[PDB]
Amino acid sequence: VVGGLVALRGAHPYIAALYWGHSFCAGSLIAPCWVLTAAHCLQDRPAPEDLTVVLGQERRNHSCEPCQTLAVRSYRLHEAFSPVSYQHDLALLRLQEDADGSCALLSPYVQPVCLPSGAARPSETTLCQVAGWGHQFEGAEEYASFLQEAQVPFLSLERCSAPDVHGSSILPGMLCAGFLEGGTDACQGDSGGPLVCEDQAAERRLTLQGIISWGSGCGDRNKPGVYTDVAYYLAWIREHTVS
Amino acid sequence: NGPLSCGQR
Repeated sequence: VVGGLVALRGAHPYIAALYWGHSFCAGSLIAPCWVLTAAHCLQDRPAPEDLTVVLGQERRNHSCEPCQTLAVRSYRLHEAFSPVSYQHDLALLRLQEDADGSCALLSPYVQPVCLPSGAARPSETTLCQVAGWGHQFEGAEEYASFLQEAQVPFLSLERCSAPDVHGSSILPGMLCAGFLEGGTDACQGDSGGPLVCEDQAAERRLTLQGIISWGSGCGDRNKPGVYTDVAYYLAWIREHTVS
Repeated sequence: NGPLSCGQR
C-alpha cells in the first residue's frame, strides 16, 4: 500500500494471509470457515495441501501470539474468471475444520467481516479503507513487514471507465477507489486483500465491498486501483459459500 | 453482549 500507515493490531481482524511455496496473497475472512480472495492469485491452481492461511497476523510471515494457522480444505475460482482481463477476479477458500469441527477460532484479533448490502446506491461520497503487505511504492524492493492501511474514496464506474482514467478496461464486476490526483493506492502484493468501505445503512457501518485486483503503477495520477465488486457477486458467494 | 448483526439498520 502506498500513501498509507501502519495498522494497529486490533484494526483488521478479518484480513487473511495466504502462503504457498514462493508466493503470497491476502484475503478476507467473510465467515468462520470461508476466506474471500482474488482469483488471479490462484490462477496457477496450486494444490490445497500446499496452501497455508494465517489469521490475526500483523507482521508478514512472522509467527505471533493471536496468530492462527490453518490448512485449506478446498478452493474455488470464479467460473468466468479471465487471466487476461481480470474480470470476475474472486475466489473462495474453504478452511479446514479441526477435530472439534471449528475452522477459525474467533477472537478480538480474528473476526469475519460483514458482506456488503449491494442494494444501496454508492456515491463517490463513500470512503473506504484498503489494507495489505504489498509494496509501499512502485520501485520498492521488498514487501512491507507490518500491515499497511490507507483511506481511499470510492470512485464511480462512469468516471472510472472514462478515457482519461481506465477507459474500456473496466468491466462489469469491477469497481475503482482512490484519488485521481493519486498518492494513495493498493500496490503489487496487495492482491486478494480487503477494501472495507462505509455503509451507513449497515449496523456495523463497515462492509467488505472490494477485493484488491489490479491497476497501473502505485499511486499514479488518474490511475486508481481496480477492485472486484463484492456486491456484484453476493449471489455467487451465497451459492458457493453455502456448500 | 454477543455477536453484533451485520444487517442494515
